[PDB]
Amino acid sequence: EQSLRVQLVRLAKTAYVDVFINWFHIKALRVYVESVLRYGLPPHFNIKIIAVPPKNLSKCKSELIDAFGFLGGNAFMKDKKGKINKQDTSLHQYASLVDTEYEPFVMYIINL
Amino acid sequence: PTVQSLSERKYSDEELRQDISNLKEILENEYQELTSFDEYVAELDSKLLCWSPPHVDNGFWSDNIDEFKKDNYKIFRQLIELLQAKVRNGDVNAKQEKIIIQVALNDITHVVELLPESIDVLDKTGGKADIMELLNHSDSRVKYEALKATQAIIGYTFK
Amino acid sequence: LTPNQVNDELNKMQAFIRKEAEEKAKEIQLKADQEYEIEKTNIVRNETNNID
Amino acid sequence: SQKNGIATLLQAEKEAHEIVSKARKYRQDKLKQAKTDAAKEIDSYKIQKDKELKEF
Amino acid sequence: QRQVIFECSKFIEVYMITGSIRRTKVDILNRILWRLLRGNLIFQNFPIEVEKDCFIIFTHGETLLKKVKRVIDSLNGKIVSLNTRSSELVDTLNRQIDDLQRILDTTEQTLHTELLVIHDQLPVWSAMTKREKYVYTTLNKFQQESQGLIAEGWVPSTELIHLQ
Amino acid sequence: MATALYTANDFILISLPQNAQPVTAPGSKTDSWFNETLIGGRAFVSDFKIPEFKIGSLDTLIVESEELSKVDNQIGASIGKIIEILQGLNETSTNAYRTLPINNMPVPEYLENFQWQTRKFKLDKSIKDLITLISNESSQLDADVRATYANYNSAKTNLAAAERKKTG
Repeated sequence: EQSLRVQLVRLAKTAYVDVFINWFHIKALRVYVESVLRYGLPPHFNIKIIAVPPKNLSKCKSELIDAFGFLGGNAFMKDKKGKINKQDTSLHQYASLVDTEYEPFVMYIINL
Repeated sequence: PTVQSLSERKYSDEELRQDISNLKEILENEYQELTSFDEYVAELDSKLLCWSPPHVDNGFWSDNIDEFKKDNYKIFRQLIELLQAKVRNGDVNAKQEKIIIQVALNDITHVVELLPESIDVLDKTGGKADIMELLNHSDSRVKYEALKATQAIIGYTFK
Repeated sequence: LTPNQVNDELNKMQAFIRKEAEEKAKEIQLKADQEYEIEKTNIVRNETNNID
Repeated sequence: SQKNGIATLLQAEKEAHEIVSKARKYRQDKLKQAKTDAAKEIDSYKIQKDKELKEF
Repeated sequence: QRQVIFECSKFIEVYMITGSIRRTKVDILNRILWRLLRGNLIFQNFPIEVEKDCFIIFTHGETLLKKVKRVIDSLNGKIVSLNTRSSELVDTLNRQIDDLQRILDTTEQTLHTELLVIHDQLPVWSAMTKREKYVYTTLNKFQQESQGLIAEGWVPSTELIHLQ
Repeated sequence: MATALYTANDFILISLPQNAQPVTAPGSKTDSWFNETLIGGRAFVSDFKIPEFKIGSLDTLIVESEELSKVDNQIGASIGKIIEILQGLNETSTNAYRTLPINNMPVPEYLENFQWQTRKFKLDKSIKDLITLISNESSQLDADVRATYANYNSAKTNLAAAERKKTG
């Protein structure tokens, strides 16, 4: 048990950092891939990662949705503060799997 | 048909029953047990056509389709040619010519419903138009057969 | 949406179709230059053996 | 501008196909060229092998 | 199929898929295609006037075009690809609508000819069977002992001499 | 959040055209808007522009998005398991194992120099295989931590059982 215990705490810790870098890889690549696929020209994108001080995430997301959402579509920008999530039948769906409402502009939210 | 009906409604005396059963067997056996290809070729050639027990069966056609091919279903094509000929020459609704039409039309439905390639043959020969006229040509059995002849064609063109 | 919005997306459509095809077409012609040299060396080595 | 736009989109798709086909046309030609540009190296070796024979 | 051409030439006159669908499945097809293609579509619908509906998709791109069709053909949507003209298929399709409507007018005339000899005869054919089945149901209630049926049952005493 | 951060912050990753503009308060440069306007100027904005990837076709692009989505949940899952195993062991800190600075370097700061990290991932490679490598790595790590814990839980049962045999 003792031998397993040292090995396990160390392994989890090393694993942690690695799994974290890989997660951030996927998200960065997933925003680039999405951006080219929906927008098209211009080839290069202006990408930023904005750190929100704690518990102001909602109000932040709303100020972005209202600012940039217009590019996606005139009717496709609705006011939302907090992640709206739908999963009821095929009349309401929200996910990258299937959707019938989403973010009008390309946005992923990262929380630890 | 008369014998078959009788078989259900038998008469008390045994001997009567024996005669009903023995006669029933010869008539039925005799027609089916002759080759399918033989019967079809024999009727079309002589130009005298009539429905018969194995001449109206689905199976008769199923076996005989492949055999027809010699110059793109040449025998079937001759039949469509016969249906076409009868209507134009000598008019229609003359006793002889009217018997043939109903039979010719029964034969063509089964073949068409069976193979989708038959659709080209109606169009090339020009049988497809002749059928549309036959709906309009008098007598209940004639318009009945024409409607069946048309519905089989339609199904493969447009589903 | 509005016809205008749907036309901005239309313009995007023919943009995509064209760009992935130029990208495809560069790879397609680059395999064709590797293939020219290689086929040319292979014809020659075979033949000099016959002449030998 | 609805059917004027569709026709541009339509043209866009032909231009894309032509771009792809052009690269395929290149390879086809390059296959004939490989035989052409190999035919010149071969017949220069053939007359050299005869030269050193005419010596023997 | 005529209406989804009439309502999709009009949409162009005002990578796309045109077809028919039942009206109760339009919203679920919209939601499934929106969850499959993340955005990336312009989905319309125009009611064909069972009730049905048309749809235009505009699958902006590739590599899912054979997968949108597995959504449409699963819930019984019939795509109508034209690829030639919206005025040349309409003639070849109206040359079949009337040609098949005349076969309707032939076979339904034959149907109403056949029903004339039957509608005035069904009270005889029905009333034969309603009492013939009633005869055999009662003949099942008898004995069949020694090549002769034994009918045991009740009769009032006033009607004994009437039976005898 | 207020306990699932202790030196981190929460992040929104967005991408816009370099032609995007805000309509919250017009006339402003996108870069200026993020700093000045977005929640009272408290917003810490960092660069995250990653270079091009090869892209083979239009069809294949679609298939890429599918992979990115599933794997990303799978990796999120895998972090959920690892953190659950540390708590289980009774490793809890006020600044680790429930936040954990990436490599003992604050989290906002790590993202600021995350400009496509290279650990065996190359910016001139094909996109598809890289997606697979990242997902393979994590999966193997996930099996390792899980497998070792299983043996830990089993081993504890032998000690417990045995303690009653020696006195109980």
